Amino acid sequence: RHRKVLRDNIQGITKPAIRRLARRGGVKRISGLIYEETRGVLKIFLENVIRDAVTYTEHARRKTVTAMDVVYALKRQGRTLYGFG
Amino acid sequence: RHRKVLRDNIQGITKPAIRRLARRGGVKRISGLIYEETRGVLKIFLENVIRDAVTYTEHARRKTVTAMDVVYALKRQGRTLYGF
Amino acid sequence: KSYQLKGVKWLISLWQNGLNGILADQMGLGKTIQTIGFLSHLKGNGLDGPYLVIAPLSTLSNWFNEIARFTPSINAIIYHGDKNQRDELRRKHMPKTVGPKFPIVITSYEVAMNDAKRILRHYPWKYVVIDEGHRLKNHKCKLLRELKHLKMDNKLLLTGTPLQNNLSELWSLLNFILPDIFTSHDEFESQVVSKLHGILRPFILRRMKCDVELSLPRKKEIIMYATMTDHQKKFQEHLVNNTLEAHLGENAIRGQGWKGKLNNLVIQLRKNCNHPDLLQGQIDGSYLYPPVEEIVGQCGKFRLLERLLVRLFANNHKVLIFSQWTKLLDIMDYYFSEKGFEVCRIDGSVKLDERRRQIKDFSDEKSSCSIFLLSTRAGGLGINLTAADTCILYDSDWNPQMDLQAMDRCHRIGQTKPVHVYRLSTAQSIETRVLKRAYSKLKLEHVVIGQG
Amino acid sequence: KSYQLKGVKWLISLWQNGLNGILADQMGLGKTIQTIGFLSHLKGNGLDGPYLVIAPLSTLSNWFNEIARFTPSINAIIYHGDKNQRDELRRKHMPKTVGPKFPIVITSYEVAMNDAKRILRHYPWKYVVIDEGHRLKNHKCKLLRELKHLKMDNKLLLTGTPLQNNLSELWSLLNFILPDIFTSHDEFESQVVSKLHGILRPFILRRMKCDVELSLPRKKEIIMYATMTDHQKKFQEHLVNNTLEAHLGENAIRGQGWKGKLNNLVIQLRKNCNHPDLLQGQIDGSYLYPPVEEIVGQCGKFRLLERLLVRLFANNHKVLIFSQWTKLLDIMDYYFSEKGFEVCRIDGSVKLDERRRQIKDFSDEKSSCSIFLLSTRAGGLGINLTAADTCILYDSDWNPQMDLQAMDRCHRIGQTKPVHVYRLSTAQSIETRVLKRAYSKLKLEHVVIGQG
Amino acid sequence: PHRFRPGTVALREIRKYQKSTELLIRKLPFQRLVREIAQDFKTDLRFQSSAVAALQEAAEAYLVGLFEDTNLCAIHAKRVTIMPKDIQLARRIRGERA
Amino acid sequence: FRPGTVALREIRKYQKSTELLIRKLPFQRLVREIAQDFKTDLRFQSSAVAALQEAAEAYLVGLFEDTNLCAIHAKRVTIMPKDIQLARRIRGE
Amino acid sequence: SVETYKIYIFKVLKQVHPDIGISSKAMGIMNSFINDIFEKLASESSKLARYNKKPTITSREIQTAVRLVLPGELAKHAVSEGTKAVTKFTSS
Amino acid sequence: TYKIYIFKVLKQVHPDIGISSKAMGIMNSFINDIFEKLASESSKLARYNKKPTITSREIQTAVRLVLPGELAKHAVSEGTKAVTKFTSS
Amino acid sequence: RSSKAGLQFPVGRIARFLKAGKYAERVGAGAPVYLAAVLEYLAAEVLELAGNAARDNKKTRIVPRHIQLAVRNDEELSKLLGDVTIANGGVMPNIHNLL
Amino acid sequence: ATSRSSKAGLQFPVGRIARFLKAGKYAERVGAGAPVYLAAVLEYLAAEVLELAGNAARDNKKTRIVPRHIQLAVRNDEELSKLLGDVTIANGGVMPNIHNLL
DNA sequence: AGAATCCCGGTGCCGAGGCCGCTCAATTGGTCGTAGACAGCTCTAGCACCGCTTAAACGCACGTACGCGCTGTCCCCCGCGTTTAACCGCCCAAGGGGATTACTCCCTAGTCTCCAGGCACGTGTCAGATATATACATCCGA
DNA sequence: TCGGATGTATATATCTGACACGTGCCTGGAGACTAGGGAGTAATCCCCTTGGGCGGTTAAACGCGGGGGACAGCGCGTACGTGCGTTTAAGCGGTGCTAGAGCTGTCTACGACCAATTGAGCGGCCTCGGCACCGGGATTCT
Ligand SMILES: Nc1ncnc2c1ncn2[C@@H]1O[C@H](COP(=O)(O)OP(=O)(O)O)[C@@H](O)[C@H]1O
Ligand SMILES: Nc1ncnc2c1ncn2[C@@H]1O[C@H](COP(=O)(O)OP(=O)(O)O)[C@@H](O)[C@H]1O
Ligand code: BEF
Ligand code: BEF
Repeated sequence: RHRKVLRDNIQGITKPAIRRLARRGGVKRISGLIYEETRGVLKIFLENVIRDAVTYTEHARRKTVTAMDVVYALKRQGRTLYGFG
Repeated sequence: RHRKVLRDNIQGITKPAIRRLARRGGVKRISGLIYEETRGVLKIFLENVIRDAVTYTEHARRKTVTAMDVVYALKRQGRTLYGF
Repeated sequence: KSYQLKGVKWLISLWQNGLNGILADQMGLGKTIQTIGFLSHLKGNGLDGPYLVIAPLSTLSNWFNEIARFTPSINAIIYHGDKNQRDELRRKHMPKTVGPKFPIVITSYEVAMNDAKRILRHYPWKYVVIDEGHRLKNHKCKLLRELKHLKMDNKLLLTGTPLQNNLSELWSLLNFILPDIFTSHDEFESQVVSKLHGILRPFILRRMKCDVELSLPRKKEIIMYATMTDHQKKFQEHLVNNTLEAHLGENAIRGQGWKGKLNNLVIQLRKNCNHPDLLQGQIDGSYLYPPVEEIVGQCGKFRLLERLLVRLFANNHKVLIFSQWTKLLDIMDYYFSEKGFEVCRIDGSVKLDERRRQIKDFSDEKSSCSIFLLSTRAGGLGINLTAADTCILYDSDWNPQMDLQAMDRCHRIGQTKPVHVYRLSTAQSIETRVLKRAYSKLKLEHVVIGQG
Repeated sequence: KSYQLKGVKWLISLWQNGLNGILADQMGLGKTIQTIGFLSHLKGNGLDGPYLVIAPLSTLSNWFNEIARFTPSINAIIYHGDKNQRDELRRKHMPKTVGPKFPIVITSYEVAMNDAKRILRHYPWKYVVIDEGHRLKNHKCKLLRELKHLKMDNKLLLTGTPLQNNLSELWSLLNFILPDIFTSHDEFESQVVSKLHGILRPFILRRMKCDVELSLPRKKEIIMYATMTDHQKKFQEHLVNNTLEAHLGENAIRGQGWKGKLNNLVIQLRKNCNHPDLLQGQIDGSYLYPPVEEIVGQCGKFRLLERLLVRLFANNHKVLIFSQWTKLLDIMDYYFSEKGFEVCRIDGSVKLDERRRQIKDFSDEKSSCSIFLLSTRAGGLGINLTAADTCILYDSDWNPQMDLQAMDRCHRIGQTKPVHVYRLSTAQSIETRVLKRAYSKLKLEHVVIGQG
Repeated sequence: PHRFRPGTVALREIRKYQKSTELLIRKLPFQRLVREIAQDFKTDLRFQSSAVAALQEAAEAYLVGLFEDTNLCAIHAKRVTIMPKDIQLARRIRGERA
Repeated sequence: FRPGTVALREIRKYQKSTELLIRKLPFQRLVREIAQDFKTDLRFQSSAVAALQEAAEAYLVGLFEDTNLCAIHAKRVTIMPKDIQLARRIRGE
Repeated sequence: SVETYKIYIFKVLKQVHPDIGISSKAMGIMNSFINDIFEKLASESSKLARYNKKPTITSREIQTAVRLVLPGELAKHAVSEGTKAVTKFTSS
Repeated sequence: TYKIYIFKVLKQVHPDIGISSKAMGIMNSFINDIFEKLASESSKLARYNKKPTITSREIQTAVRLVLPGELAKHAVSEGTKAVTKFTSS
Repeated sequence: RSSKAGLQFPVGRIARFLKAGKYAERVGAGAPVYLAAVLEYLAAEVLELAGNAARDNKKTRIVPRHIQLAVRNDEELSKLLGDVTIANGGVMPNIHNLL
Repeated sequence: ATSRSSKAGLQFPVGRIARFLKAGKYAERVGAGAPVYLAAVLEYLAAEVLELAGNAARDNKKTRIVPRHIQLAVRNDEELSKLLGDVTIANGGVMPNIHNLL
């Protein structure tokens, strides 16, 4: 009866955006089952990085995940990022 | 005419040894071009490690490569070695 | 219309000294008439020139309508929309050649802001007229930056509430309407009250609702509290403490472990004090609207609305309802539509031409769509509803001047029947905190009125 | 044979007191022709019980041959090889039942060491006889550990040079031949010379080459130096300074950047002083052997060998050549084979039965294979060459007693023609350093002889 | 009607997206995603607006790197189409979870 | 026996054991020649050459067992030098 | 002259499996594992104290070194046990 | 930040090329990353030998361990040239 | 000292190691206690798994093979010891798509 | 009061490098040649990357270095691509690479 | 058939476990600078809802070309047996080399005193962006 | 093989908002002395890596069937690419409101330093049994 009914935020990563990412990766054809596989392998990456970032935040006794918490979490897992301090 | 004719040390790693390694890897059939490919990736890996293990030895003024230089050289490359 | 003749006497004067002015005429007094009167006064004395009018979407329509009914023949054209605006741009009239066919340019704040480039090219505009001055009350708003690119040799500002929040909105306007007395130094007003009245007598021109016409019947703004019911108290404590997302999570049909909406507890307590269904329907993420259709009676403020409305159908005089959000108006509509009442509604989600015809139908006296839902900023500015007679403000806050502009919507020249206003509220609650804040803001407003 | 009759008088005595002995009889006489005499003295009546003989591969053959020629019928069997040794093990005779057919067990130091298990089972051995005592001169050698697992109720040791290096080899032997002399405390000898002669008179039994019978005319050991030629000097300096691997690397046909063989120089400068080809052959692959065949004359020591040999063909008496390595004997063979001389050679690389027949042919007087290459440890122990008359030691070091055992190879009962020895060497060189070290070792040896 | 043959509009897209440097996902859904993910470890959190930018730009450089080697697995298998098999092979001989 | 049946005997036999699969002396000779081009006149401890062999054999066994996932992905049973290159391409070497 | 963790690992093993023993190679493996983990946790604690501006390594940043270095279900137990000891150390 | 010094080096190799505000941020991050890699490798080198001083031999070994071959070969020569000019001159 | 804490590891030696390696300037009092507890915990969880793998093979003494198998079965330890090679430690048996 | 950099003939701040080496206490003592050596190495690497980036900017017919040019220079060269093997330059992009029909 | 294999009696022996005499480490008690935690004040961003544009996502229809299966050919890899030569080897030897301890110096600590840098903030001057225009180059289908 | 639909590639401009000095101090440089010791450069004993050998004995190398697996070709049909006409929804402006990050001021507790103990652990004595380790026979196998 009326109301709104929201949508899984992971569904907010739309099919066109995944196709754009694959095109930048060099891909020519996509199977129709790639999208639900990519949606699942993005969530794991984000869970790992965010779990480290929030630990760094709570150590500082802060309530705001900042931009080094993320850069430190990334450098710790082999992923060095330039351009954010 | 009747003298000592030597061979590239690279060959001392024989085809049966490579097949034993592949069998422990789970491989069932092996092409005949594998042996010269394995024998070339092994040398690359090994001379990446010896080059650092000898650098760790030159710093200490030693002339003997110890089992600890090799462990440090391996840890520098992401692989850890327990038990020496 | 005498006042409006003193309204055209003072904008012909402003035209003379070469000055710019803030027509702060009382809201609900016919400011718009006067505007087209000044615009005919000049239209035919060699004042042909590029002329530009900017206003809110809702009013643009009313303005065209008024032109079609007061002035016999003023070349005019509504430049609304995008891409379809490109054709009428030239089927308007010559590019810059201004003749007796050059049509009055009527635009909106979005259009004006988004594509000023098009209008930037036009000649020094004889008179740019901005309907709602409150839009420019911030000195860093992007509209203001884009509004300076226009080459304007004269400016004019229409409003009914010049200051609402504080004095800095007066400061930002001045610099705009009149760069001459800008004083970008915090201003020197801060005895002094008289000194301010020396600067402001020259331009500001305000009237009043009492004016002279006894025609205007008086209105009554009265606050009728309600008693927060048990269930709302349970919801409120489970928030004052915590574990509401979980006690209610006991159900949580959707969005399991629904995000603790523990932000600005105040708000998440105002939403409760509006109707608990709001906080319920997200945690549970269910699809069906109130199941019994009567639990709506669990909301105390809802029950006081219902009884008020049954007593106001005893006479049938048409009502007006206002709200801050649009989820709550939706609940209301659901409730009444189940009983069967015919309702009309114009929030910001509805389209422009769609909402214009709804009024044209609501304005139809024969039709019995008495109820009229209407969100504040949605359509609380620029709409005549002489048909209605009573305004109910379910909830409004943070700026008292926001509410007034709505009350007048019903109460404006032509409203014969005396008007009431029913600001509902809940006693001893977060609502009273806001009410007191609003009173504080008014306190400032009355110190401003003493200034007047 | 009188001495050999006093040799059997003293091992019948040892058998009596229940003692163990070191037959250090002079090398080049008796020993073998004495051992089988004691073994018939007991094989008569006393039988053999379980009787075990261990010896170097080369001698095992000579021993079988001697048995076949001195003793009329001694059940005997050579347990040589592996897997083929399993059949003869039983086609030998009953397992443990010792009868007049139980055959003498002749094994080698490898066989004895590798499969002692098989022989471990046999009864307390009446007499284990170890031909070359020098093999056990180390008290941590694995053979000694495996030799104790045997249940031995009597022991015997044959040798001709009891001590060579120092006194600790005397210490390790004693404990073995006679554990009654455990004395595992550095020994108490360290006037004292007489005190040592009290302990050692009871067992050790040494005779001399002069003995009584003229037989072998006195030999002459003479050192004839050579002058290092220019090219060798060039090689030596580039070795002593450096960049030899590169100056010679100027060619380096194979093994580019050949590993700097800069191992203390000692391991190399001797190789130079032997023949520079050894170095050249490795730095540059040079599949072809010095094609000029007169670049061998660049070696001074080679040229002194050549002239010596031309003067010794003037008489034709057969020569003997010794060396430390086998690459150098190979160069020599190449050189002479180009001229056409027929050569026979027995190094450690050649097989056992193969080398036994070569001797049987060299021993053939009619055949004109006069030259005989022979490496020290290769076949400098246990071989009769009464046919030859002259021994040339190209090079030998680190242990002087190593060389002597070779000289006697040619000089042994039955050698009628007087023997010379030509220890070649290079004057003012690394060779003289070694020569002096050897003299030092002998100095010790002569202090040992005074002891005698 | 004038149509293009299948796979010619895909090759001009590869050239288009391999010259630009822009950020190829919508910004609001990504923020809602990361807030939903972080809503487990700690509740009632705040995100500095430059941190979600760092996250987005760290997350797309990862997917672009994964796609350009799930496309080496497809060419090894005599294809031009990528299926989930290629992603799983690539992630398993990288050790990403093995 | 038929082609392919005593191979699986070898996969089973060699995955139970723990002992070294390369002969010791040739491997020692190799590691000595490929250090002559960093430092001349160098000596090794005996435990330094046992540690190099343990790491090298582990490396080769680990590379062979994902070289085998690539061959199966391409619907084969025979490993080819094309598979080793795909495996090393993605691991980063 | 050479200090290791042999005694303590042996005592822990007797506490876990009262009858199983351990050879020397496995004992070396276990010694190396403990050294590796100690180095990891200590270095992370030092670096994490350096990110903030503090010259002191307390216990509450052995917490977060553990939460960064150990995975999932392993850390949630270890952390707990750590707190246990510290309480019993101080309210003793 | 190192920006001043970075700019100087640019005006030595390309006297007519400038740099965007973001590219200088990249260069700053790169210098700060390399410095910390080298300084930590030197710390480990000193601790493995039980020495309490980081001389210019720890830096040389850290460069040989951290930089790739041809790059390290030239970095070493630059640094030794600098130290020679420092002490001698 | 480290009997008041119920630990089996040496807190004093841990503190000596922490202050020797110069990881910081000052070391608190709860730091060696915390670090010594979280080491005996990990030792106790590896040893239990190794002993279980010993029991299946009908053995009474753990060997390197047992540590290898215990580490490669469990998910957490295999994730922690993901790049370690246990000397003389064989491999986890497995065969793919064939007899 | 001549600075250390002028004595060493460098453009990087030897003194500021020495302070950065002290702070953080990588160890207890720091020699006098360590910061000179470290600053010389840092200047060398900076000049290497900046030269390649300037060439890449001229190749694209520009006169101002942007992140794209740093990305191009780093990922074209061999040793630099080994060193910066797993780093993400932001607002750069991957280089052109089409393989096979794909 | 002719071939594959576990379990159960028979085998040693040397490495794991105990004992130990000990000496240098870790405990208790003291002293004391300086870090902690707190407390408070300032006030700068996260966020939170609503209203418009327009660009992007979404659905849909066709059509085709790429994936997948089936069949045939041939070649190369595997299993087995004989013969050669090499690693795991017993021994030999010298110089090496590697962790020890020695007075001696000079070379890093500090405590301070001022000239010098740098970083932040306040201004212009663009130059590479972007949009309109114009050719010059390429897919495509027949 | 032409002729056409567009697609990128060159050339006109404006237009920002960024790039480009400028300044003014304050905190960090450098300079000068003094102290302690941390290296540095010796002198000695050794355990220890480095040549020959030398056997020798499985393992390596070589060769020969012969099948079973790789690879090419061919057909079918299904799922994905291209283009077009709606529909959201992100993506912008405007409107508020504390919350929480940052710095400073103040005292109490806590950790480094240092003396005097003493019982922990480490290196080196022995001793026995749980590893292995051998034949020798019942059972699967393809
Ligand atoms: N001078 C007038 N002549 C005729 N009708 C008038 C006049 N002034 C006001 N009205 C009536 O009263 C209504 C309200 O006045 P309006 O101009 O709409 O007010 P506002 O000032 O709020 O725009 C008009 O729409 C019209 O119907
Ligand atoms: N008693 C003897 N009777 C006969 N010939 C003998 C006798 N003693 C020695 N010979 C001869 O001299 C040779 C050398 O003696 P032999 O026993 O071989 O010496 P060795 O003691 O070195 O073994 C014998 O092979 C033999 O030909
Ligand atoms: F135009 Be009015 F203010 F309604
Ligand atoms: F048998 Be003898 F010593 F030659």
